[PDB]
Amino acid sequence: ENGEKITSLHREVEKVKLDQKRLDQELDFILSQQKELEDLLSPLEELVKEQS
Amino acid sequence: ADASPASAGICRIMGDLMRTMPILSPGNTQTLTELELKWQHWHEECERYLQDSTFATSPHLESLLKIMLGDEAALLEQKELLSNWYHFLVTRLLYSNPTVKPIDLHYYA
Amino acid sequence: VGTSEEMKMLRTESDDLHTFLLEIKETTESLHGDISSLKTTLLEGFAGVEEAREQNERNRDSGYLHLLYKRPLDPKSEAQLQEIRRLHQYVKFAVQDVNDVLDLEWDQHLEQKKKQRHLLVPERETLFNTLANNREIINQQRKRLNHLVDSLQQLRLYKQTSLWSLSSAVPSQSSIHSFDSDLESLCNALLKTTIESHTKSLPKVPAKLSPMKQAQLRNFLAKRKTPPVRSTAPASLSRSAF
Amino acid sequence: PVGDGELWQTWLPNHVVFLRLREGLKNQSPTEAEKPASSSLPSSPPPQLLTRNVVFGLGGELFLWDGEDSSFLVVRLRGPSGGGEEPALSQYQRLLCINPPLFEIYQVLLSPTQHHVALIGIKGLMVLELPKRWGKNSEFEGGKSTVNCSTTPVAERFFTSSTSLTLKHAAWYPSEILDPHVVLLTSDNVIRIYSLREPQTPTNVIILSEAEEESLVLNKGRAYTASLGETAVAFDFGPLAAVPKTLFGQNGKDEVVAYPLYILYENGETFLTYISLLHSPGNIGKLLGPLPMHPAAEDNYGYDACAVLCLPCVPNILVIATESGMLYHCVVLEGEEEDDHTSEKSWDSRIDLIPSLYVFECVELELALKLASGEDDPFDSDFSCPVKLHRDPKCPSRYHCTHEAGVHSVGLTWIHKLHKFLGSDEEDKDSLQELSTEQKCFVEHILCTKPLPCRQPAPIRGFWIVPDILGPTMICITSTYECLIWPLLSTVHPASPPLLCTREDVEVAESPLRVLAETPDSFEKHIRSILQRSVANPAFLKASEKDIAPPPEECLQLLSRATQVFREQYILKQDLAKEEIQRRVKLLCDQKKKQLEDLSYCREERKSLREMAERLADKYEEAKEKQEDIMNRMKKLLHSFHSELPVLSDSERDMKKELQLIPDQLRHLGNAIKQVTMKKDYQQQKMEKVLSLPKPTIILSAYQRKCIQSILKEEGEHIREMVKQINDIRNHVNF
Repeated sequence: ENGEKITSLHREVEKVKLDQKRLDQELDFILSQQKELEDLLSPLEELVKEQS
Repeated sequence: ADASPASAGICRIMGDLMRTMPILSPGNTQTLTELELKWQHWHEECERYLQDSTFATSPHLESLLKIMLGDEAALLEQKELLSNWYHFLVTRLLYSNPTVKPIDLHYYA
Repeated sequence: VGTSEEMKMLRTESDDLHTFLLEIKETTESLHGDISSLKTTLLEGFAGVEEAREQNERNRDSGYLHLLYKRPLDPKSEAQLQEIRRLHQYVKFAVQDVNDVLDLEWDQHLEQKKKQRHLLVPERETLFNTLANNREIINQQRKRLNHLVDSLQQLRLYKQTSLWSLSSAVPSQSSIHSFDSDLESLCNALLKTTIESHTKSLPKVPAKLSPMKQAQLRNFLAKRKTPPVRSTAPASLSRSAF
Repeated sequence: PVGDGELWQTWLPNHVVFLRLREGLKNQSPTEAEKPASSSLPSSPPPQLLTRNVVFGLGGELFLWDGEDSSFLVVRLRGPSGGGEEPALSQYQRLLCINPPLFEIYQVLLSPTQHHVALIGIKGLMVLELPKRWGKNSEFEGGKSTVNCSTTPVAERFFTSSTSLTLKHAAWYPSEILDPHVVLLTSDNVIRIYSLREPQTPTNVIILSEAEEESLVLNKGRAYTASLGETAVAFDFGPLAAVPKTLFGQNGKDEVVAYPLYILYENGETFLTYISLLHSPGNIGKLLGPLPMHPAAEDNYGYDACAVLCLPCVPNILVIATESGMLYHCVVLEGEEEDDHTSEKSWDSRIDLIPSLYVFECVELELALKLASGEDDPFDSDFSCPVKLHRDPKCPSRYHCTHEAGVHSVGLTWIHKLHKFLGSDEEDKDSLQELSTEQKCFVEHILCTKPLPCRQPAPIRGFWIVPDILGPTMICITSTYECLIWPLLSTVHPASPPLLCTREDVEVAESPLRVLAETPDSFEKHIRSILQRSVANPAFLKASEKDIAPPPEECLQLLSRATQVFREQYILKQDLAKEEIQRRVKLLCDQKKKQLEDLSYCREERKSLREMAERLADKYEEAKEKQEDIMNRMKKLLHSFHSELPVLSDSERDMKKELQLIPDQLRHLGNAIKQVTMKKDYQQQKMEKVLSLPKPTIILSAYQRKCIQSILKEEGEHIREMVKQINDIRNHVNF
C-alpha cells in the first residue's frame, strides 16, 4: 500500500519536471520569434517618420 | 485541531483511534468473539503508539491513551473527573473488559 | 519489520506530498494555456506587419483614391461600432434585468411582511419538501437507468453479474407524548411476525452420469495399476544415535 | 472462542461414568483362579472376536451401554451457557430397559428417525424407544436420574429355536418417511427385513444362494461353503437410485426408485440388490453379481473379507476391508453395452447389465507397530483382526477404521477431482489429467494400543464423531473404559505445490509481491505448506498396573522410531519455516528502507518543481509585456496608414449619423441606471429599518439533525451508485 503510492507519486514528479522544462523551451521560441517580428516591424516605423 | 496547528496532527491520531474502537452495534450480525478479537487488535495498536511515545508532547493526550487502554492507575488519576464509583466501574469495563457477563460482574463492582 | 508509527509516517508524508503534486501540476498545466494564448497574439502580430505592408503600397496608387467615396468602414472601425452596439444592448438589458429582480425581491419583502402578521411555521417544511423532491428525482433517474440496462441487455450489447442497493432509517421525538404509538407500532410488527406454512415431495433423484464420461472413466481405471498405499514407517532406523 | 476447547479434553475422561466402569471391571476379576485341569478335549474352535461399538451420541449427549445395570448412561457435552459454575463431573441420566436383552451386545445403532436404538448381539436383536424430552434443559422425562425405556425383542422366536443360527451383520433400512424397519444378515446366507410394527415376522426376505429346483433334502454342508468363503459377511446401502429400465418388462413408464444394497462375501465377492418398501415385488429384489472388480488381481484381492462401506457420492465409492487390514477403493460404474461384432455361440439370451467395480487404490494398515527384527526368520506372524469402518458426519471425503490394536483415519484427496471432472463440460480431458496426478489418499494412525509385539491390545468398545459442539471431534473408548479424544481437521487438505520461494529477484519499477496480495492467505499458506507432515507418531495408550515389563531392546527401537519421526517431520520443517520467515522479514525491512529513500528524493524535488514554476511565471509575464508593446506599436502604424485618406466615404458619413444618435439614448440609459440605483437605495433603507427585533433560533433537535444527516447520507450514497452505474455502462458501451 505504501509502495504503490510512493512509486506512483515519483512518476508524476518526473512528469511535471518534463512539462515545466518543455514550457521553458517553448518560451525561448516565443522570445526568439517576437524578435523576428520586432526587427521586421521597425522599418515600417521609419517610413512613416519620413512621409509625415 | 482548528485552533492549534502544532497539536492538530496528533489530536487527529487520537481522534482516529477514537473511531477504530470496536463498540457493539445492536443492528450488526457479529459474535462476541469477533468483538473480542477486534478489540484485542485495537488494544495492541493503541499500546503500540504509547511505546513509540507518540503523545509525550501533550500529557492530556498521553492520559487519554492510558484511559483508553484500561490503565487502572491513570483512571484513578482521573478520580476528580469520576463523580462516583459506578461510573469508574463502567469506564473500567469499557477499557478493560468489553465481553463481561452478569456472572463475572460482582468482582468488578 | 517496524513500529506502528513508522508504517503510519510513510502514509502521511506521502499524502502531504501527493497533495502538492496536484498544487504544482495544476499551475504547470494552466500556464501551458496562457503560453498557447501568447502564441496566438504573436501570430496576430505577424499578420499585422503584412496588412501594414500592403496598405502602405495600396495608398501609393492614384486610381484607388477615386474609389474611396464607396469604401465600407475598415474592419477595426466597424468592429468598434459592433462592440458599441453590443455594449449598448447589454447596458439596456441589464438595466431592465436588475430593475425587475429588484421588484421580485421587493414584492417578496411585501409578501414576507404580509405573512409575518399571521403567525408561524413555514421555515420547517421547505426543507422536507426539497428532500422529498430530491428523493423522487433519485428514483426517476434510477427508473430510467434500469430501463436503459434492460434495453442494452435486450440488444445484447450489455451483460451484467449482480449489484445491490440501500435502505432508510428514522429517529424518535424525546418530548413525552408518543409511547402508545411507539407500542402500537411494535404490537403490529409482532402480530405481523406470527408463523408461516409447510411443504411435501419426494427427494430429487441425483443426476445421472453422461455415458461418454462413464465410458472414459472405465477406460481410465481399467488401465490403472493399483500398488498399495502403506502406513508410512520411517525407511531407515539405521540412523539411530544408539 | 478458542479456549472453550481445552476444558472438555481434561474434564470428560475424568467424568464419574468412566470411574464407575473402571471400578466394575475390578470387582469382576477375583473368582476363578484355582482349579487344576483334568484330561478332556473340547472338539471346537474358539469364538470369533467381533470388533465393538456399544456407544453413540444424539444432539449434544453421549450414550454408553452399561451392561451391569442393563441401561444406557447418558452424559452431556453442552455446559451451562453462562453461569460461572463448573460442569458437574457427577451429573448424568440412566435409561433403564423395561425388558432386558437376553444376549451379549457387541454393537448399538440409532435410527434415521433418531427415536429408536437397536441393541445388537450374536444371538439376537432388541430395540429401545427413546423417552420424551421436556423441562428447562430438554431432558429425558424432565430431568429424572433414572428413566425406564420401552424395549421390544425382534426375531426372538427364530434365534431362540435355531441354536445353530447366528447374526453376522445388521442395519436400519434408509427411511425417514416410513415405519422404522431393521435389516439382518444371518448364518444361512439370507437377508431379512423386520418391521417394529410386526417384530416377529419379516416384511421382506432375500435368499443369497443360487439354490433353485433341488428341494426336499436336509441341512449339513455349512462347514464346506465357509472353507471356500461362500458365507455372506457384511452389507451397506448406497444413496436412493432410479432402477435400470432393463430390469422391468417394456410396460412401465414411471421411473421406479429404490436403494442399492451392496453385499460382501467371506471370499471377497460383492453382489447388488435393489430394495424398495414402497413398490410391488415384481423383479424388485433380484440379486445381481458377482460384480467384476477391475483391474484383475493375481492374488484375487484377498480371501479374508470382513467389512464394507458405501459412500454417499456419485459415482458410488464402495470401501471393502479385510482381516489382514487391506482397504480397497472400488468406484461403481454401470456396465458396457456390447456391439453385435465378430462374436459367436453364447448360449443364453438373457444378459442383465451388471455394474462393474473399479479399484482406484488400496490401503495397507499398520495394525500393530512394525519394528526391526532380523532378516533370517520366515515365520513372524502379521497381526490380523476384523476391521470396522465408520462414515464421517462432516467430511464426505474421509472415513475412519477401528480395530483391536488402534484407530486409523483415511482421506480420499481425489474425490474433489472426481466431482470436478464429472461436473465440467463433456470435452474436459484436463480434469481427467488432474485425476491422474498422484495425490493418493492420506492415512493417519491416531491411536495405538499395541505399540510393541509383546503387548496385549486394548480393543475399541466405543467410537463416535461429534460434529457441532466440540467442533468436528473424535471420541474413542477402550476395552478398559478409558475415554480418548481428538479434534479432527474440518477439511481433507490435499498437498500444496512445491515451494513458491525458489525465486531470484529482477528489478524493473514494480514489486514481485503484488501477485501475493491477490490471495490473503498467500505467505501463511506457504508456511503451512512447509509445515505439512507426511508421517507422525501415533498417540500411545499408557501401560497398565497389570502389564508385563517389556525387554529394553523393544523400548530402544520404539524410542528411536519416535525421535527420528520428530527430527524428520517436525524439527526440520520448523527450522525451514524459520528460515522462510527470516528471508521474508528481511525483504520487507529492505523494501521499507527503499521507500524512505524514494520518499526523501521526492521531498527534495518538491523544492525543485517550485523554484522552477516561479521562474516560468516570471519568464511568461516578461514575454507578455513585450508582446503588448509590439502590438501597441502595430496598432499605431495601422492607424497612421488609414489617416491620409482625402475624402469621407458613404460609410464614414453614415456611421457618423449613428454615433450622433447614441448619446441621447445614453442620456436615457444613464438616467435609468440612476432610477434603478435610487430604487435599490430606497428598498435597502426599507429593509434596514426593520432589523431591531430578534428572530427565534430554529433549534433542530439532536435527533432531527441526525435524521437529515442520515437521509442526506442514504440519498448521497444512492447518487454515488447511479454516477458509478452510468460510468460502468459507459466503460462497456464505447462508441
